[PDB]
Amino acid sequence: GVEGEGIWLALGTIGMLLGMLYFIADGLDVQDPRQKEFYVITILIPAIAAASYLSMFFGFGLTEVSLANGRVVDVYWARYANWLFTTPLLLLDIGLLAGASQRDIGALVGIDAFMIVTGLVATLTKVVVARYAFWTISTISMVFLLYYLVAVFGEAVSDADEDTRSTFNALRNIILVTWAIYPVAWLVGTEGLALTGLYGETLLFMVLDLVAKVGFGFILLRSRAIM
Ligand SMILES: *C/C=C(C)/C=C/C=C(C)/C=C/C1=C(C)CCCC1(C)C
Repeated sequence: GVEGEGIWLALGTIGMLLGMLYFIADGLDVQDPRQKEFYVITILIPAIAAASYLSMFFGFGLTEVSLANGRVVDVYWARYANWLFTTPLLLLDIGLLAGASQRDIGALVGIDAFMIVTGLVATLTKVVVARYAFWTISTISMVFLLYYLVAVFGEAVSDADEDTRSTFNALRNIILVTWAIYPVAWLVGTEGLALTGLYGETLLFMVLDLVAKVGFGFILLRSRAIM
């Protein structure tokens, strides 16, 4: 544990609200249907995240887990429900942009669900070796996620014009750079090796989420590529 983390839950919440509020204000002049499909998907992401963050702020979706070890971890489980719904949407979004087939997006969200699910079990087990084991398999599968991202979506976008290739790189980079830190944050946070407390791990996830979501969706929506 180590409380006071709710300040990150509050600022996280409102950043989502603001990002979501902005995308609406910006998607007001929108015209082509496909562009509109992008706006629903993008605005859907911090929406869900904000509801998730609001529940955590009000203390819902918290849960204590006494480890075999003896230690007890306060674990925010709403977080993993958040990720369950939100990550297949960022994948869909970048996927649509890349012009990847639903077969390919679907295969990528298939391994995303496994990653977030096994991450959830690692967070919740009492047996501490199994925490680290399910952590290992989760990040293994995140590496295949990242591989098929750069290669399957990458190959789909190679036929596309310069600006949807440059937009897709900008988004591919964000995912690579920011999704890769999530499992290290789990590791050094209280859920893993506990180098930081609950307060600093929370801070970390909050920052990562805002750029995975508002930063990401900002770049997508604001782009000559989608009109
Ligand atoms: C907006 C939320 C996002 C982009 C969440 C991304 C989540 C991950 C990249 C999760 C990674 C994890 C592992 C690779 C295993 C260790 C535990 C997890 C769930 C943190």
